[PDB]
Amino acid sequence: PRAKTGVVRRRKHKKILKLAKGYWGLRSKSFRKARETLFAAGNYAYAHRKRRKRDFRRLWIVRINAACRQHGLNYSTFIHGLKKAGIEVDRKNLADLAVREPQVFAELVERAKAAQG
Amino acid sequence: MFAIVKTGGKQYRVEPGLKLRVEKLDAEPGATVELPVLLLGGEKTVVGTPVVEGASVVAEVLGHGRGKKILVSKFKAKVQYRRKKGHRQPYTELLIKEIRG
Amino acid sequence: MKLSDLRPNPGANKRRKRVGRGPGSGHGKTATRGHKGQKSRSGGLKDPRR
Amino acid sequence: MKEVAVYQIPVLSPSGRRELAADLPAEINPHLLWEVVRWQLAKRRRGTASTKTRGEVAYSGRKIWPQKHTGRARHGDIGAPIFVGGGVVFGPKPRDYSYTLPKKVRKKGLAMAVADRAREGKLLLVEAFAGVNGKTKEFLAWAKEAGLDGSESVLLVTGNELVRRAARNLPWVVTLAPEGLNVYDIVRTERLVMDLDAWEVFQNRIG
Amino acid sequence: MEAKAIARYVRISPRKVRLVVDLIRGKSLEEARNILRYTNKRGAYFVAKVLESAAANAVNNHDMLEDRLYVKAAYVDEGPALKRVLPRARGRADIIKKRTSHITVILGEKHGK
RNA sequence: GGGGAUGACCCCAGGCGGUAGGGGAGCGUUCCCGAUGCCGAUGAAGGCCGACCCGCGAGGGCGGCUGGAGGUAAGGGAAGU
RNA sequence: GGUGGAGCCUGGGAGUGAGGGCGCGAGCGAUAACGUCCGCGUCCGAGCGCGGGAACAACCGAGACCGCCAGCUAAGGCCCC
RNA sequence: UGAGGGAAAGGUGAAAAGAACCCCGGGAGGGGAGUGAAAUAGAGCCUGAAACCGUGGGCUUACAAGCAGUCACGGCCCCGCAAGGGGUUGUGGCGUGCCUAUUGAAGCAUGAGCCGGCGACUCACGGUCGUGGGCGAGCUUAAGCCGUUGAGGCGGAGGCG
Ligand SMILES: [Mg+2]
Ligand SMILES: [Mg+2]
Ligand SMILES: [Mg+2]
Ligand SMILES: [Mg+2]
Ligand SMILES: [Mg+2]
Ligand SMILES: [Mg+2]
Ligand SMILES: [Mg+2]
Ligand SMILES: [Mg+2]
Ligand SMILES: [Mg+2]
Ligand SMILES: [Mg+2]
Ligand SMILES: [Mg+2]
Ligand SMILES: [Mg+2]
Ligand SMILES: [Mg+2]
Ligand SMILES: [Mg+2]
Ligand SMILES: [Mg+2]
Ligand SMILES: [Mg+2]
Ligand SMILES: [Mg+2]
Ligand SMILES: [Mg+2]
Ligand SMILES: [Mg+2]
Ligand SMILES: [Mg+2]
Ligand SMILES: [Mg+2]
Ligand SMILES: [Mg+2]
Ligand SMILES: [Mg+2]
Ligand SMILES: [Mg+2]
Ligand SMILES: [Mg+2]
Ligand SMILES: [Mg+2]
Ligand SMILES: [Mg+2]
Ligand SMILES: [Mg+2]
Ligand SMILES: [Mg+2]
Ligand SMILES: [Mg+2]
Ligand SMILES: [Mg+2]
Ligand SMILES: [Mg+2]
Ligand SMILES: [Mg+2]
Ligand SMILES: [Mg+2]
Ligand SMILES: [Mg+2]
Ligand SMILES: [Mg+2]
Ligand SMILES: [Mg+2]
Ligand SMILES: [Mg+2]
Ligand SMILES: [Mg+2]
Ligand SMILES: [Mg+2]
Ligand SMILES: [Mg+2]
Ligand SMILES: [Mg+2]
Ligand SMILES: [Mg+2]
Ligand SMILES: [Mg+2]
Ligand SMILES: [Mg+2]
Ligand SMILES: [Mg+2]
Ligand SMILES: [Mg+2]
Ligand SMILES: [Mg+2]
Ligand SMILES: [Mg+2]
Ligand SMILES: [Mg+2]
Ligand SMILES: [Mg+2]
Ligand SMILES: [Mg+2]
Repeated sequence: PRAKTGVVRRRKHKKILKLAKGYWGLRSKSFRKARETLFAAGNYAYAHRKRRKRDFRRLWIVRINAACRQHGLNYSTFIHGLKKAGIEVDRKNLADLAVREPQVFAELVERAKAAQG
Repeated sequence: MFAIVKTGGKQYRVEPGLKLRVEKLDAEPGATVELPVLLLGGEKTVVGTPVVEGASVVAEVLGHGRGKKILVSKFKAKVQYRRKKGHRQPYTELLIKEIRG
Repeated sequence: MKLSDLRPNPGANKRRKRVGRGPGSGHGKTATRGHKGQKSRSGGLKDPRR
Repeated sequence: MKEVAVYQIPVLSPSGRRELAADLPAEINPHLLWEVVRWQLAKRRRGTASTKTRGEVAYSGRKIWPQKHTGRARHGDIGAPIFVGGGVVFGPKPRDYSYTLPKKVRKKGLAMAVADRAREGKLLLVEAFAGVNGKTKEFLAWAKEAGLDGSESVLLVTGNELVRRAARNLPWVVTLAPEGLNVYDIVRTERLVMDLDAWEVFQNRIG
Repeated sequence: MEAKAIARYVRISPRKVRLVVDLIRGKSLEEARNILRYTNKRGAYFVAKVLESAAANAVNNHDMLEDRLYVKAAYVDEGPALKRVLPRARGRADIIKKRTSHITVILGEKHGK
């Protein structure tokens, strides 16, 4: 019962080779360089998936700190009213009222500036 | 009449049209469950409490569909450790009728 | 019953352990041997009991 | 596993219901059937797969390259797993696959497959060839009245060398020898047909 | 219809035919005829004859009004290379690959007339 | 640990980085029992794709093009796997 | 007191027997070495997975099952990258 | 020199019915026509992959720095009735190839030009342990003999306790 290889490594190289599309040069055509990239593409695909949340937060702090500053208070003054006043509403995902429609976010500034003491 | 509903830890700026996806609820696909905690009424109403205490939304779900396939792959250099794991996160899609209260 | 319905007890087939195979997910390059040494080289561990 | 058997009534004698404790209801298991099936198909293997290993290829033990100062890889002879025309290291050798099951395992397998053909009531024991002189056309024109159309596989085993001869060619039936009865043909078929000779020597075998 | 014939087993390296094919594309049949008439290369003798054969197959077998055609696409592939032996020094030989080429060219109509 | 319709289906508590290793569960290839069978010109194996379906997977289904005659369940075994 | 991948006994199965850094107690060295050799512990090895220290395995925090466009913090910072 | 070493090289089609004949071309090579189920089934001709070499279309690159990738925003193009999806990266952010050997590698330590195929923990006779069965103070066959030539029984010399 001789079991030669035959089809299974051609299918296995087609899975990695057709999984690795759009790469520079021999790491999209050759099979020994396609799996050396998809390992790093998987590790970068994990770590940058962990980094997307924190990077979007680092965008949200710049949008909130950018929008609140011209009212006469910065970010550290702004959050101190929210954590103490029981008005934890914004929660840094609600920057789209500081961007889209600021006539109510300005009222959130009015609720936050009176909560300094 | 927009709002900020909270479910599954996440919050959403919701309109009476429709919204994006939320956590996998224990909701029948023809039934209508209530999303309890909201914020920030639409026209001239604004709140200063974590819960509105008087207004909420009641939203009908559509169904447990099938999303995309996020494929994670652990790899460590010169440890001889190669892991290839598939993962699909479930979702429940739901509309909005009105925000009463 | 007749045939292709009779089957062994599911406890003892052990799947041959197939030791020297794929690097991850099981047992890698060295089968059960170390990196280097007498037990690692072929036909070594000369006389274990004596 | 059942008192009830199926009798032929060839000429005059009515339907009887014979018995013995091997075919009276008791405990059965498919694993002991599987052991005799696997052994039956295991000593059946002739085992003629033979490959030249490194020790007996028609090559020569001569170093193609010198060990150093050449440039290419080190090699010792043409007869290696490398230099692909050489022999494989662990190819199959002609070896014996026979091993003897215990006697009580074997008789408790042969006394259990027939019990599987008795609990369903699929067996049908006869006396002799009730037709005329045993031809194939003159056998199908007796099994048709016996209830054997050919929609299901039947194993007939008898001491007569003429019922075997007439029933040797039908694709839906398999015929055997009375002292040559095994477990595995009863395993392949589902209706056991025999006589008082194969049943008699069968009960001399099953103690 | 797009008229070609073929060239096969030309006994010339393809990299020295692409220099004499990749400049005559887009021109007319008489323009490529007069450019390859005076192009001092070896490949021009083999591309000029396959333009005479291709134009001669376009005017005769496919009546494509020879005044009104040009070269649509012209390309040359690689055929089976001959593995001869070029003996270098110190007894060690090197295989030499004297190749062959496939000079095909289709003929395009100018416009819908 | 529990509801113990013994539920091989759901609750509670704890845990889930990992080399050499120890252990458990699966996928794929050649051949064999099943096979005097089944599928196959209304198109088998193989080749090229799929943004389709299932599966934590080795992968398996389904759709299209080419191809021209073989492939083989379910349940198991032997490895030149 | 302590129900914990705690222990104790038997049997099967490997690997390891080149270690290194850091703080302390020491020897040799020159109170020199990212120097040699012990002990007490940690870390790397095996956590070159993460944040800080500009970059760096052992300096600090922290022990990565997976996913989310959610929060709170440890070390370190709040003039801009 | 010689003793000796020692290869690669199978496949058209059911039937050669192996392309008469016209044209270009010195010839070769084809383009038509015809035979053929198929002529990318054309004579070392079944299926014909990958590396490799080109042709045609979409995107983007001549002020940007990288083991070449991942994520995000946007632009362009193509599918889909739409929802959505597929190709590309302009910019931002984050990022020291694989394996071995190592206290320790992206390593200016070794191996790898690329692709396809071959290949590395088995087997005989035994011992120990575990597991699924049979029998139980018993268990158990070897050599050999009798049977169809894919069928089993006979055979207690013997072994363990
Ligand atoms: Mg976080
Ligand atoms: Mg690395
Ligand atoms: Mg290491
Ligand atoms: Mg060792
Ligand atoms: Mg090694
Ligand atoms: Mg060592
Ligand atoms: Mg040796
Ligand atoms: Mg010699
Ligand atoms: Mg030899
Ligand atoms: Mg070299
Ligand atoms: Mg050979
Ligand atoms: Mg030729
Ligand atoms: Mg010379
Ligand atoms: Mg639960
Ligand atoms: Mg918990
Ligand atoms: Mg683990
Ligand atoms: Mg391991
Ligand atoms: Mg084969
Ligand atoms: Mg049919
Ligand atoms: Mg078809
Ligand atoms: Mg096959
Ligand atoms: Mg074809
Ligand atoms: Mg092998
Ligand atoms: Mg422990
Ligand atoms: Mg030592
Ligand atoms: Mg030591
Ligand atoms: Mg030491
Ligand atoms: Mg040291
Ligand atoms: Mg020191
Ligand atoms: Mg550790
Ligand atoms: Mg590093
Ligand atoms: Mg750092
Ligand atoms: Mg670290
Ligand atoms: Mg953890
Ligand atoms: Mg905070
Ligand atoms: Mg015809
Ligand atoms: Mg042709
Ligand atoms: Mg033709
Ligand atoms: Mg060809
Ligand atoms: Mg040829
Ligand atoms: Mg054929
Ligand atoms: Mg061909
Ligand atoms: Mg181009
Ligand atoms: Mg400048
Ligand atoms: Mg520019
Ligand atoms: Mg980048
Ligand atoms: Mg390797
Ligand atoms: Mg080590
Ligand atoms: Mg290197
Ligand atoms: Mg270098
Ligand atoms: Mg070395
Ligand atoms: Mg080199």
